[PDB]
Amino acid sequence: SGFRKMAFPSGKVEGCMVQVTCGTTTLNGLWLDDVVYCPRHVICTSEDMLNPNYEDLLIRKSNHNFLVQAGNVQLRVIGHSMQNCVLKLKVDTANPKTPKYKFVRIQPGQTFSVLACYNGSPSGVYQCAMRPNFTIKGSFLNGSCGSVGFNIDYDCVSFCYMHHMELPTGVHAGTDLEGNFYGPFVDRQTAQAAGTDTTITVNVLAWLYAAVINGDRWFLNRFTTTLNDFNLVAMKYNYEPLTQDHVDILGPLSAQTGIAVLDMCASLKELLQNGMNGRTILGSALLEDEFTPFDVVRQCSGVT
Amino acid sequence: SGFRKMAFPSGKVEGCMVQVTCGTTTLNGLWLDDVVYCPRHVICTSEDMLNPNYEDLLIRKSNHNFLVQAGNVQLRVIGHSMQNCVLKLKVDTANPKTPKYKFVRIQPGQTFSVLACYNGSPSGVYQCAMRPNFTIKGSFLNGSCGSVGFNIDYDCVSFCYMHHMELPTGVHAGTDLEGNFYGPFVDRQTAQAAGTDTTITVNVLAWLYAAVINGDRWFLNRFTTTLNDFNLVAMKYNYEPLTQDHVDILGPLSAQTGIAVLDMCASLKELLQNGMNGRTILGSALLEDEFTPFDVVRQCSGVT
Ligand SMILES: *C(=N)c1ncccn1
Ligand SMILES: *C(=N)c1ncccn1
Repeated sequence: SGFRKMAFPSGKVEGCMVQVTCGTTTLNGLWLDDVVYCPRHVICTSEDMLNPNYEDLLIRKSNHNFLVQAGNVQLRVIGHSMQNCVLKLKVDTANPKTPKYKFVRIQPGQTFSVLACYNGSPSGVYQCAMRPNFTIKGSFLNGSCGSVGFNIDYDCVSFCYMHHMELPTGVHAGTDLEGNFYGPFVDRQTAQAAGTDTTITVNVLAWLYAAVINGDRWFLNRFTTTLNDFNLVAMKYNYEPLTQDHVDILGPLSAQTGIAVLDMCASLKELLQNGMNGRTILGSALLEDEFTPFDVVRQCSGVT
Repeated sequence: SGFRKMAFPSGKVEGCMVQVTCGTTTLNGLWLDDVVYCPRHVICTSEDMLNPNYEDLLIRKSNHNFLVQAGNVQLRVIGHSMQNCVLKLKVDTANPKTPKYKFVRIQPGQTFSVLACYNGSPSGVYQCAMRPNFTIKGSFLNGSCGSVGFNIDYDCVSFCYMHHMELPTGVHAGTDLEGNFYGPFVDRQTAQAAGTDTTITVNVLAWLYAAVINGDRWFLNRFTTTLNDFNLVAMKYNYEPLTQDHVDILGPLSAQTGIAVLDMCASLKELLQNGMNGRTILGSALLEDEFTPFDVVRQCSGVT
């Protein structure tokens, strides 16, 4: 028993982190096979970031200008190319620690683990979610760009995020491993404001099921609701609309606990309207939305 | 910017996890050099756990009864011994992935990362703290015994915890790597109730400094207090007493933010008396106590 904000074991990803330097800028790269992936803003000076023309800046760069170091040994760069907002540095050596991997573009509400790195070295691992406004709330200092987000399915790492920037509000923006930003963000130092950070309703419901499984049951009420009634309340509280797809995804948790999804919605509806009254659920005084229904099943069953 | 409950990168520890089976019981072991460490209750049937005599049960066990598997390859057990509540299984092969390591016994209030494992395989990593009542609030299912807690200092892993049991209240108890339980707990299936789970005051203060560094400043007030006045309030709210040692440890955070430790105590005093009023600090609606002052400095500086 017990329910924690758990990250995937990071070992498989640690074996892929390298340092990339271009001029005076050092950030992280991801070395998979004979390619090193990193944010293209590694070629920019802090000044260039104001209005960069990446194609033009890249013309002034040669393979020998990209310094790639894996541990304390230098990798030889034999090619370079830009794919959207990432640079792909072809090296002459395949990473011997390359795990089975995929590049996936996640949807909002999906969670992933981040291996925060500096100078190609791992500093920590934590669990995040792609917010509905396509930002993430991470922990990233200067030098952390190129740190990656991922999920693991037994032995295959699905990379879903690469860190590129912090908005003026302290929230984070980045790309998938094809270099496409999540959301409308651009790799430029300009006014970029995030939209409404709504709550991921299906994740809150999953976490309420995790609470019931783990013995925290005070919030269970005698009520039920409908998808339409619940959604009127969800709109009022800046919660994402709940769809029949979300109800179907919660089916296994509903089956395990014997609590119908709409009854759990009615419990959540009362928590939104009445508040927590100074009580906690799974050691939290707010409704947690960074556990997907899959994460709740995974953690409650001990998937390795 | 951003502040997350961050665990250490788990790779160095993943390379040490093995599966240990005795009879019908399978749990995890930690393989360092040519020794595999595991909870001694691996020799018990669920029935034996009611009132086990470990020395007597161990007489009926031979080296060949302890099945140790690292990945999918079997290790040969050439010796076994009991040290307090852990078994040390001498194997004929040194773990080639043994990192630099130490065995440390932590004090309450100290944090560590847990690599939850099942069948010798890592499932997830999360951050914990040794509670003042010597329990931990983990996420452990059946089969997770032998999972370990650790801290990393650059390349040296300091192992501080090995999971042994869950109390009837869903909280966890375990030992250091010398087999000595934290707190008064015993490896027996009997009535073991935990004491008061007080709040780790010095960690809350560290987290308030982390909040100021990261821009969450609404709780800063115009007041100050004394150690004695603050402690009267701390006692009332089941917070641990703050000592001059804790004030000294918070010195670097006080210096960085320009907020005197006693002024931060006065802010915390008002938060305890007035509550949060529906507001949050670092995305939390409660006062977080599982970040030490060292963790706040580490995360705010990007130690790798
Ligand atoms: C990412 N490494 C980064 N560091 C400093 C400024 C901007 N981005
Ligand atoms: C630890 N692995 C454990 N599993 C089942 C019951 C008790 N302890």
